[PDB]
Amino acid sequence: MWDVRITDTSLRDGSHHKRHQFTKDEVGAIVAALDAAGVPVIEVTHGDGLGGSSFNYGFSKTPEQELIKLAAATAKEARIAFLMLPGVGTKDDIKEARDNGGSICRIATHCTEADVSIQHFGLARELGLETVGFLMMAHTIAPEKLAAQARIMADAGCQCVYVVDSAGALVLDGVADRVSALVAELGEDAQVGFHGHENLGLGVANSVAAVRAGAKQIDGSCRRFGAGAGNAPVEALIGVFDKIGVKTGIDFFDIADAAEDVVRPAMPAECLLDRNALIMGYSGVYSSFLKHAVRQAERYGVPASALLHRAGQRKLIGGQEDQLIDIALEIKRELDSGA
Amino acid sequence: MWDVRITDTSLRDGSHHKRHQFTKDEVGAIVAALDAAGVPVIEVTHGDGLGGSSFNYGFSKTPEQELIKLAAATAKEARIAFLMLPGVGTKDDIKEARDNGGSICRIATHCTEADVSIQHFGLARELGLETVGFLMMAHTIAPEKLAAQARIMADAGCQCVYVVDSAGALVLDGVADRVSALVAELGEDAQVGFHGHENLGLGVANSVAAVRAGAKQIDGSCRRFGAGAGNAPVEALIGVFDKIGVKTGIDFFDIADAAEDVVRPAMPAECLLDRNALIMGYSGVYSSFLKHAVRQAERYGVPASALLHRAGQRKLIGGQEDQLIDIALEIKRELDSG
Amino acid sequence: SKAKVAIVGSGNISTDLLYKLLRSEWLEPRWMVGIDPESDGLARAAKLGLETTHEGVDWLLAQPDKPDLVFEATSAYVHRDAAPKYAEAGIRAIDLTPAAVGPAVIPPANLREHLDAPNVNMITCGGQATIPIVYAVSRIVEVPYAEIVASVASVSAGPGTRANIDEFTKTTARGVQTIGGAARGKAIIILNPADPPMIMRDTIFCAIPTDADREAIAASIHDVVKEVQTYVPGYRLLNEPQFDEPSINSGGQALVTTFVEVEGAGDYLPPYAGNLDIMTAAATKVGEEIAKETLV
Amino acid sequence: SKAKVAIVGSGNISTDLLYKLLRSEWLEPRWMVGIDPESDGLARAAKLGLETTHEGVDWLLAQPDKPDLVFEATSAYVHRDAAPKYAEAGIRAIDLTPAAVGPAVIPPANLREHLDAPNVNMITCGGQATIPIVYAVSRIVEVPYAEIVASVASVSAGPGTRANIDEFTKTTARGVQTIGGAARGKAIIILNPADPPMIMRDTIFCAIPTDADREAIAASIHDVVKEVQTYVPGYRLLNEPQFDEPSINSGGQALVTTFVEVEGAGDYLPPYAGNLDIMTAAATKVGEEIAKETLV
Ligand SMILES: O=C([O-])C(=O)[O-]
Ligand SMILES: O=C([O-])C(=O)[O-]
Ligand SMILES: [Mn+2]
Ligand SMILES: [Mn+2]
Ligand code: NA
Repeated sequence: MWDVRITDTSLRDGSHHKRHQFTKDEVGAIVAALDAAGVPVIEVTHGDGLGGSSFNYGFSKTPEQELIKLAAATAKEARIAFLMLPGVGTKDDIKEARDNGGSICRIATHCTEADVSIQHFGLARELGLETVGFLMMAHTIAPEKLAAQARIMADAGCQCVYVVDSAGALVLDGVADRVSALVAELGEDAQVGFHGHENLGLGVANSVAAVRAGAKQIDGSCRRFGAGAGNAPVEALIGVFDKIGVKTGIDFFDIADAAEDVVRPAMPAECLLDRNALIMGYSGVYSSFLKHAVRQAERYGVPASALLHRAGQRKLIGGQEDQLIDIALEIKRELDSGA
Repeated sequence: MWDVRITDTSLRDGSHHKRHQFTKDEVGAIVAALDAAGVPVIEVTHGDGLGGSSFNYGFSKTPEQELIKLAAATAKEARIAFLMLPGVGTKDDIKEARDNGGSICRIATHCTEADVSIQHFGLARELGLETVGFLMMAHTIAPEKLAAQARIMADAGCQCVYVVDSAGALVLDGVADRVSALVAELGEDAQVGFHGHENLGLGVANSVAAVRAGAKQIDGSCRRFGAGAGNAPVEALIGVFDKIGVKTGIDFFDIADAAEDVVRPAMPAECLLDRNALIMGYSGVYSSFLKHAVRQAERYGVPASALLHRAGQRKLIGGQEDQLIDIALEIKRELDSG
Repeated sequence: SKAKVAIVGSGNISTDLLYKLLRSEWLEPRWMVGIDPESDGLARAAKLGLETTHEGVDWLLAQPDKPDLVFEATSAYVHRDAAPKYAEAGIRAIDLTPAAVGPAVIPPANLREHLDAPNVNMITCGGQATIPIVYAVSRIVEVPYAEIVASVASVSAGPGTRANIDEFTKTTARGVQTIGGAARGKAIIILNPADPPMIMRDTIFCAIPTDADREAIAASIHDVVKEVQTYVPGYRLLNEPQFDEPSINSGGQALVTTFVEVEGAGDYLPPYAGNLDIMTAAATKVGEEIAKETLV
Repeated sequence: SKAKVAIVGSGNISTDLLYKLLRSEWLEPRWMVGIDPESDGLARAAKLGLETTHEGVDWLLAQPDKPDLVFEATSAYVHRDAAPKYAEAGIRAIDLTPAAVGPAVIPPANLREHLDAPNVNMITCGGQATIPIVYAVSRIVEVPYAEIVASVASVSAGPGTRANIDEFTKTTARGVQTIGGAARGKAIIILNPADPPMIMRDTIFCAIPTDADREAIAASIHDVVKEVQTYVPGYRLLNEPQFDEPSINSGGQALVTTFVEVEGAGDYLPPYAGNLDIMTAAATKVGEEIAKETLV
């Protein structure tokens, strides 16, 4: 069937790049195209998971639950996954997503905070959902520490724990060391996954490193459709996996056509490895901060690059886009005061 | 000092993406910014090297020799490099490039055809030029065969031989094995370089694999400005090399500003990892074929993707853009008869 | 004459509360009630002159000199069992657990309405920190929606909030509506493990009319902040309230955004435990107001 | 009768020329002159009934029976030394080396001008293959610029072409100008290592006026291909001539593009070695016209 199971997150992580403006027509077209190409798991949610639609992360044009529902009615072979963050989404949201056809529940916490998800994994399994756990911002802690947090998720019912390079900050061996540490700790209890960003231009290769280190699930997005400089492009993951003898069950030519003809037109522009993204990757900044930093930069007349650098220095983590406003005002205050 | 010397080929490989339409103003600005950010070598030529301006590869808007001259007068620290391909450019072009202030002569042959460059390396050294050798389409032959060809170049006067992934078709170990084979065969006789394209999204990683295997010279372009999906982005190279302890002498923030504020405005668009580029990488198609295939696809009403797929099947190599027209007509006949 | 109060519970919250109560002009802590004879909390209370016990709430309810007020920081299950016993015994209760058998109270918003309540609940730390801001906006204009984001040091989040993170988000969002006066509420909580531990901060977003009187809103927010400062000195406004026009991000809503930081008093809890400090500061405030209104 | 011709040199080109001379109706090969007594070319020659020698050209000058015509496929060095001797002996010489001591001839273009010459040069394979096309265009319209791209199997490219690749490109471009009639010429050669070896092909780009008579041009191109086919049967058009308007790619020049393929006869050399074949076929054609006109 496959050596590695690919999850496409064009319709979840890509929601960041889309600024959560997806329509039913876009989701339906994309789900169908990916499904037909052989993609076994398609993630659909607000960029910040269930309950993400907000002032803080950006309002959805279309309620995510309707999009999940449409995705589940569209896909013939692919399973629909959805993301939720404890502290943002709730168990009630997970049950609602399940009722709408979602069958894979991906629960994400900051990499040091796995213990807040224990009840969520328990509920998800009781609802008959397959479980995946995300340890976000995984570059911020050492492999052995990450493995202990993975063990917490595993013990709670998690079937696959992901090393998640949220900031696109990991380089090659940094991914391998983390993946291997989780494999060594989890053994037969859970699979290990990797989900990387492209902020240092290493999305595809980091994913290869993860696979060689023992990862059995890999995230990408068609056309890189995702936060920051994007996610690993699935069409390229497939091309590369074909050449290195990693079976995915996805047809390279079909997924390339989907990426080009179906996914791309739904994007407001390409995902760029621009100065802002590079800064995030260099500074360890959570990728979804990108378009919020650009927004605050316009609002307050300060450079987005500066907001992003300072977010790094402040050690902000996933979910803290609100602090970008405080950073903007801090810059305006220092400019007036001359401090 | 540095552990690895970076060559920027925004103004040579990027000429492919620019369709050879660079003006003096653009070259002046880009050279100046890259020089200031600390980039030690800046390559300036037609995308297909000296003598490249033609019907086959596209006419230059500005004569390449005037660009080299301007680049040499502009750069205060960086050295100006230029590309030449035996069978396209000549020894005369090489002398003219040197006269115009070019200091690094990079001589490219198909990876199985090194022996045709022997007298070119000889002349270049005689002219006091530093020499670099490109073995293009390096994914097409085994590392041992590649190393034999590298030896021919070094023995002719080549001071650094590049593994050149012209098609963006190598994957990681594929680069490392090729670089290692060259380092072992070459020893002290010459350095080893890598020049990778982004057609499978592995430009930066392939460059890292090269360095770990012993490469002392790496090519990239700011903003990926290059043939196909582009060259490895220099600004990402520097950020990554910074993390893994490889010294380049280039400031990450400075080169990031240059890519964004100076190089990017000179690009017709971003270099894209689109269907055509991916097909090139998957199929082993010479990157510079990209925009020529698109032009022929439009001229003959056939899909560019099929055109590029067939270029790989015909085993076309660098310089064979004319054959794209023949492929286009072949596809067109099949279409014209259901 | 100071009202004589009992504290049920002997953990961090109870101990911090003990210290605040000793400072009180209106309240006199006299009893600390626990169940673990080993409890460090009970030891501290003894040293300071309080009568302590490890036989639980039954011991307290069998005392000749009944408390005027009881503060409980145990668990929802424990307080829910004790609550009916307080009411029958005629002892006013202030509940710092999630039990919520009585009305939730936020001092600048609805405390006055509930001064006669036999049992009052202190909702959540996020609620105590953010609901006064929501209230300050909604007393000036209609607020169809308000959203609060709490950021707290990981080390200052105990197994309580951790095991029940949903309840925090749901309960706080509910208070934002019912007490804050927003038509719909949302709450988010972020646990940040940065070292040194961060001082708690909170962002409050309120949807407001596009023609809203911004100066009146800003003035109201400043007024509520000064009010909260009378009982939480470390509660501080980080910027002026910020106003924004309808956009894609805001779903076509105009809004006002307020940033607070909540530094703890360092009585017993550390300054970076403003999430816990604000609970005991607010509880003390509610107790003092009840004592002034109904008990003197 | 037939003119008695001598082949000087015993290499690949010489031995292949041997077979074309054998089939000639106007020429009869009688001598192969060599230096290496064990040459595979000399053995083949002698086996076919030719007189052979290893003493070199000096031997050939000393035979009572004078060759009417001598073909030399040695090297530029060797032919230059031998060239005056042929002249002194009154023996017309056809030069397949890069010596070029006499005018370069392309049969459909300028052969008629040089039939009386004591010494003619065969320029290059790319020249023989492409210059007829350039001529076909320039005899109809003004051609300010012509560009040829020769694609050759790597295994077909011997030491001569490889050691002197610049000379191939420079000489071919010059011929494209002087014989083809383009104001300016450019030549490109690509050696492709594909297995099985590719049949040589050539692409010819001619800039033409924007109002050019395209039908006259296409008709002319077809006529010259047929003419070339009379001496190179494997020479063929892959496509109809392609006409294009001014563009960025073409530097604002209109043009006609022509694609040919050149398959060898498979005489001494394999069919993919068309680059070597076209020299010998063309050389034989030149010899036959010289024999007709000036001799018989
Ligand atoms: O999408 C995510 O969850 C991430 O990258 O942290
Ligand atoms: O030299 C080049 O540009 C190549 O072949 O990639
Ligand atoms: Mn992500
Ligand atoms: Mn290149
Ligand atoms: Na977002």
